[PDB]
Amino acid sequence: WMPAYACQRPTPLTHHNTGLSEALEILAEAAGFEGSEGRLLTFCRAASVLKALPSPVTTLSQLQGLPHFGEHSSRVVQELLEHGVCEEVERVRRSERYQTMKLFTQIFGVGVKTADRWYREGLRTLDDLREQPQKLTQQQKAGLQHHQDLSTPVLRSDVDALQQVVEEAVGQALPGATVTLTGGFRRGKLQGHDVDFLITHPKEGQEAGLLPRVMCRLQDQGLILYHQAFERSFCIFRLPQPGSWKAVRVDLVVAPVSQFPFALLGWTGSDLFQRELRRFSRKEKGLWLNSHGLFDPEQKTFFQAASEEDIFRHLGLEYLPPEQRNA
DNA sequence: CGGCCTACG
DNA sequence: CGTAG
DNA sequence: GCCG
Ligand SMILES: [Mn+2]
Ligand SMILES: [Mn+2]
Ligand SMILES: [Mn+2]
Ligand SMILES: [Mn+2]
Ligand SMILES: [Mn+2]
Ligand SMILES: [Mn+2]
Ligand SMILES: [Mn+2]
Ligand SMILES: [Mn+2]
Ligand SMILES: [Mn+2]
Repeated sequence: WMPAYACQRPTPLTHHNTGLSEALEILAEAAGFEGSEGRLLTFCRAASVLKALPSPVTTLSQLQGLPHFGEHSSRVVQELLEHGVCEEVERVRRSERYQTMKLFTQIFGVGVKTADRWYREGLRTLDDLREQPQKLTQQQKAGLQHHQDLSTPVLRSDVDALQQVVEEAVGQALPGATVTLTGGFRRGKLQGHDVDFLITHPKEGQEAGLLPRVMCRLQDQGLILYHQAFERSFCIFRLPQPGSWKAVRVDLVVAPVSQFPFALLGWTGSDLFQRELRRFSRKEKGLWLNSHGLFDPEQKTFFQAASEEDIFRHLGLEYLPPEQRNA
């Protein structure tokens, strides 16, 4: 019944098994902190299966036959159903290691390997890092400086204001260029950790050199707190608010129009949906997918797509709109 | 046994 | 390494 | 951790 790849099934934003999926996602995050991407992926995939089910799981029997449920994930669910808590999950939650790794990796510019080195050196708080600025890259310094604002959910009103100023700068940089909201907001999320935008021009090649021109125009309007030929810019914007301002993470991506459906698909996510789609493409169809194209390595040709629908069709998949890609 | 997405900055 | 979805 |  339930397909094994997340790209083969609809996953809505609101689902019926949050308690169970949240517990499995804690274990997935902890697996990542200990350097096991494989265990992280299994726990994420198991959590995602539960998000696609039509009803609450109330009895362990309802897991039988589900993909990515084996002995470990099933026992977590059984303990949650039988007792309301999973001892392993609670032990991870309360551990100093998990809490500190979560704190550090949430900083823009810090991943697991950096966080783990700092943990091993005895560092535990954001003030600990601030007291040792020479150990920070420029990106990390920006992430730490703006950490409180970046921990505030981004709202739709923020998205709408940012889209206007990005459209203004893009139109000043290149007439006819377009701006498309991507990321979680395109999947219907009401909040986010950032705003993602994809920029193109209908005439192939006209977008060459665009992103530096857009960045210069935003900087001159005082809108940029942090950035840095390029085609992806992971920015922090100074977003005006009533009487003040707040820092907001914004990702700006430029693609030629030939690549636009592939970039739109990749940048709309979810992260797990796209990893699963790329895995499906290669392992089941023999085709190589990324945000630039879909390559047949035996004919040595790229699939020409005019839409996301075209890509799903070439992969033999039922089309899913963005709001059903919340894997 | 090994794979686990696949790029850019 | 970091970033992205 | 699960699976091809
Ligand atoms: Mn439902
Ligand atoms: Mn186990
Ligand atoms: Mn028990
Ligand atoms: Mn980080
Ligand atoms: Mn986003
Ligand atoms: Mn490129
Ligand atoms: Mn093995
Ligand atoms: Mn993301
Ligand atoms: Mn293992």
